[PDB]
Amino acid sequence: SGPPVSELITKAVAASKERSGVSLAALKKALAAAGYDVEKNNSRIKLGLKSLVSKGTLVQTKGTGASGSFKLNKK
Amino acid sequence: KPHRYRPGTVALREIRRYQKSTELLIRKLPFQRLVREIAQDFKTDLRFQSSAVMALQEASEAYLVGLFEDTNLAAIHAKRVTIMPKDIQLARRIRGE
Amino acid sequence: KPHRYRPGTVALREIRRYQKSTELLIRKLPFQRLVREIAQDFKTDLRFQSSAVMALQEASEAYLVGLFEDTNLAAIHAKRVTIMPKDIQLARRIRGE
Amino acid sequence: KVLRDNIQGITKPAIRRLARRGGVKRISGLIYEETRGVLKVFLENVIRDAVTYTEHAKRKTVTAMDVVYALKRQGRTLYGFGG
Amino acid sequence: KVLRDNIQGITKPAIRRLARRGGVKRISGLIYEETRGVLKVFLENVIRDAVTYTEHAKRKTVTAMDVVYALKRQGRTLYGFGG
Amino acid sequence: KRSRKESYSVYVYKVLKQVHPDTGISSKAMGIMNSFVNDIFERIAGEASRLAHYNKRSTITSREIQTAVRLLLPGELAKHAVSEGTKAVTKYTSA
Amino acid sequence: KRSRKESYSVYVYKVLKQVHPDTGISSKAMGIMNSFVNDIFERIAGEASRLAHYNKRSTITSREIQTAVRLLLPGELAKHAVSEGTKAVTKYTSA
Amino acid sequence: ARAKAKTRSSRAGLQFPVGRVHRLLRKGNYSERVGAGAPVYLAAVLEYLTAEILELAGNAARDNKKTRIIPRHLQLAIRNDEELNKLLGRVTIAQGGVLPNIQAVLLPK
Amino acid sequence: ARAKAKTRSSRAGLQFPVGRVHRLLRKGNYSERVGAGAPVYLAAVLEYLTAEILELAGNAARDNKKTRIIPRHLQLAIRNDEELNKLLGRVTIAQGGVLPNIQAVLLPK
DNA sequence: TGCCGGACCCGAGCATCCGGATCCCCTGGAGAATCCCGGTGCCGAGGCCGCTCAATTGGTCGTAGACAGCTCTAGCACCGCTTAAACGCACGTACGCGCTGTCCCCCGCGTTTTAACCGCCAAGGGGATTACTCCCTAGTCTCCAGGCACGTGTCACATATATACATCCTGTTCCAGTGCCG
DNA sequence: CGGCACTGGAACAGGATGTATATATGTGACACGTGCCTGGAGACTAGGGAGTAATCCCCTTGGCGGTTAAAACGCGGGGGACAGCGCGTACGTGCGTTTAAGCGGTGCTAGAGCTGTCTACGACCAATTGAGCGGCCTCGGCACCGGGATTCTCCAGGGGATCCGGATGCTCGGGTCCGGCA
Repeated sequence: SGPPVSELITKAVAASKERSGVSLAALKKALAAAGYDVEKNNSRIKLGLKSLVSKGTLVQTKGTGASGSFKLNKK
Repeated sequence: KPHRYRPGTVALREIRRYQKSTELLIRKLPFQRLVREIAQDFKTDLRFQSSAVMALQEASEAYLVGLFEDTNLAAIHAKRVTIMPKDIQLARRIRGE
Repeated sequence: KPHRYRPGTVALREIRRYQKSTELLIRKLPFQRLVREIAQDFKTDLRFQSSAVMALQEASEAYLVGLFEDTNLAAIHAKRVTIMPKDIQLARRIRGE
Repeated sequence: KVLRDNIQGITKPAIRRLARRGGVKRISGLIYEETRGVLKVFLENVIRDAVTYTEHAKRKTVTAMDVVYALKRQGRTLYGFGG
Repeated sequence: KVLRDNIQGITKPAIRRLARRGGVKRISGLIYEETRGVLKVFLENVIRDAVTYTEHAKRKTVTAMDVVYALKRQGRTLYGFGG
Repeated sequence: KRSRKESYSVYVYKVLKQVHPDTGISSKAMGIMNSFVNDIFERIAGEASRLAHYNKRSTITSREIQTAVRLLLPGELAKHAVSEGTKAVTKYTSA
Repeated sequence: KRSRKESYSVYVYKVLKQVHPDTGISSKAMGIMNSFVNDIFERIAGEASRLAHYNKRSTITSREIQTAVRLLLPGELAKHAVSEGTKAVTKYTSA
Repeated sequence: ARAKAKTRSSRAGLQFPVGRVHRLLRKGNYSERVGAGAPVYLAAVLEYLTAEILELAGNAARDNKKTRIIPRHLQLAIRNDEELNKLLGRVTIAQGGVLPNIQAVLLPK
Repeated sequence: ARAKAKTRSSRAGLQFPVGRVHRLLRKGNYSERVGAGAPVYLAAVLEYLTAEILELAGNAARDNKKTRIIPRHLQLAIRNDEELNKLLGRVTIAQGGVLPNIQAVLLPK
């Protein structure tokens, strides 16, 4: 079963904490290495990361939308 | 809801239809208008065999068709489907024209 | 540190150098050996005027650099600086080979 | 007596018909006039030598045999009009 | 006498020199072998016809004038070799 | 009446009934064929003319024509044409 | 005994000295020039032979070459060549 | 007292007029002398190419159930045959159309 | 007894041997007769083209500061005349090289 | 016989499991375009006849080219050196490559227009044809002079080498934005 | 919120290296003088290819009306083109290294190339005829028309799936069960 996608993307972004934000490609590779159906839930995880950006829990670093980089919030 | 096809599919059917068909696609009377327009620029009051104009047409749109497959190959080869004039310019250069 | 020119500087310098120079670039002896090898495929017992061989070398090199410039402008159209043989095949096929 | 604009008699439906027979799917809006100019260039290239033919053949009527010559010295060899 | 592998008688740096003369800046590794095949096709054609010339000339040595014929029958015309 | 205009339509139509006894012909296709055969005739005769220039020979033989056939024709077309013309030359030699 | 071979390199040299008395030339450059002369010669000669063959002409005059060059030459070169050959043929005709 | 005149076409057993084509060669301004067997040979190979193209065109017309040849099947015969197409790459056909050639990249999902 | 041998080139004021031109026409078998002004016109337009191309070669050589013209001077002369490039596009030149032509896309920034 | 604490059973917490909201996916409804089957009327194609003109036979004869022979020449083959380039690999970076966000441009479907096409008709412009006659040029004769071959020498030019500048990349300093504390 | 430490980002200096130049030195291949002859030229003749006169007819161009399917514009919206980000690899470049082409010398010959011979085969002309070409006809295959079969293609919608939030129930701790205790 597993948790909802918010859990997985939060450890995807919190796995490394690079100086710049984690890119969409790097977080996709992280979720692939940890194990998740990125093949089919790609629209699902894109709307999920869009949701977490809109909730303000996550902040997009460089790009807008799914492109660019993403990092954790201030506090 | 009224019937409406998605874009390109009717264009694909047109491609198929026209690749089977062999007839001229321009209205011919403007083509003789162009022929006499360009011809009077070299010598005025020249008369024309209609067969001469038909040969001019067949050669003309034949050259244009071959240019169009080359243009389509250029449009695809730059990772696209839509043609732009840079396809035409590249085709003209590589054809030695 | 020891110096290292950034990529493209040296390449453009050799482009200037060999657009300045006129001479043949491939070594003449292996080309001659290839000429003998290819001609042996048709008929044995053949001798070769050297003038024929340099004519073949010059004509072949000119043919190659012409299609090189063609594929160059094709890759320029394709938004790239790195040539791949798909460009060469497209240039041959549109050119008619 | 003179002719001023028949190049805009080249309808963009005819251009896109040749594009479909030429296999072109999606067409920009700026294509039409440039192809008109290119084909027009081709037309003077043929008909200049055709005019020279009819002049050297001492006629005032253009025939298809001169058209055959005019296509063929550029190697655009068309069959069914020679004879 | 008997020759086998003059396919690699064209070296890669010779191709890079030609490509710098050909204005090419960045060259893939896949380029050289495909160009080798293309040049083989071209030389097989022209040298086959040169052999046809020389047997028609009944000679056991080829001449450069045969090469002139071989370049002219597709209009790849070269000057300065007995023409 | 008018002047006689020579055509290959009779001869090509004979060859047609040799290979396809069933099918008919259009006049447009036949004009295509005549333009074709006259074109390739002047082609092969032209390269034979250059061969006569290069060989400095006054009289045109079949040998020069077979050579020009290897010049024009693509491959197995050339070999089969050489074979068929060879047999035709032999039975013409024996009349 | 060597067989005398006709080449235009002396004529090319005198043409060069006409246009540039101060200028020399290499032997391979003269070979290129002779190749050019022969090339344009065979082009114009074959074209004129064909134009004679079209209008059933058996005698070649300068009118036919004038037509054939204004075919083969585009731009101002055709007009200037026609003019210059016209003066040459005209004052030859007076001669 | 003259013998019965055969034709050189009959002497080769062929269809094409040897006298016509040999006359074309003589008045073509190609040579003053032409050997006897060369026009015979040329008529033979013209017969070969004619029968080849005509046979393939008749087969193509039979494919689309018509018994009278049209320029469309002439184009289909000439362009689907790589030796014939390469032989006549620079050759235009009137009302022959083109080969139907659809790029798979143009095809939708 | 007989008139002085006077050359037809001098009569036409020309340099190229019009007698040699006319002889090569006759051995070229282009027609069974040739009018008198035809090889004159041929010769004359050949000096015209030759003068033009040698003018271009002289321009290149003075630009290339060499007294004797070379095939590189020939290439550089001919290939900036685009009118000749319509005339002689299908012509290759021995040791002529190519026009130095680097595109702005190859240039940085 | 009432009284007070121990334990437990009742309320709270919070996790937990689906309730419904919502996004994607597969297959059927709908629509329509297109192939297949005759029907009809038609118009060019094939067959025939008559008529011509060039293929053919026959002869001659001359010369084009195939062969025989002699010569002599660059190609071919070997070899000894011999440095220029070929190869090769290793770090580095930047360019293809690929995903995504956005936007508006052009395929599609409509209304409106309009001139192309039929087709019908005349006029007449010039092409095409035969004939006539002669200007010129191929063929022949005899004769000469510049072109090619060949020799010979000699300066335009490559190479060498030492100077002088262009430029390319990279360290270094000045300066403004951000981040985190005052 | 401000202010200064931290960090990025741009301009510039400077060196090293290629790029370009100046001149010294063979140099051999350009360049130019001559022997000869064989093709260029002068003249004669033939005689015919071709320039022009005449014709006529026929094929080209224009005009008139009508119509209709093509074409032209509005909307419009989605999908492809483009923008942008980020990355990973595959040459770029920059060394060592192997070899191998190249240059120069020697020795050979097959075979190209020039010339005598002759001889057979093609060009040229009298006779002629029969096969090939032009016109017409008739017809039958074929193009347009009409109707249905077929098949592709696009959206509607119910089902799978998933996730924030109430339900819920078992768990986790305190008034009420429960029994000794005074």
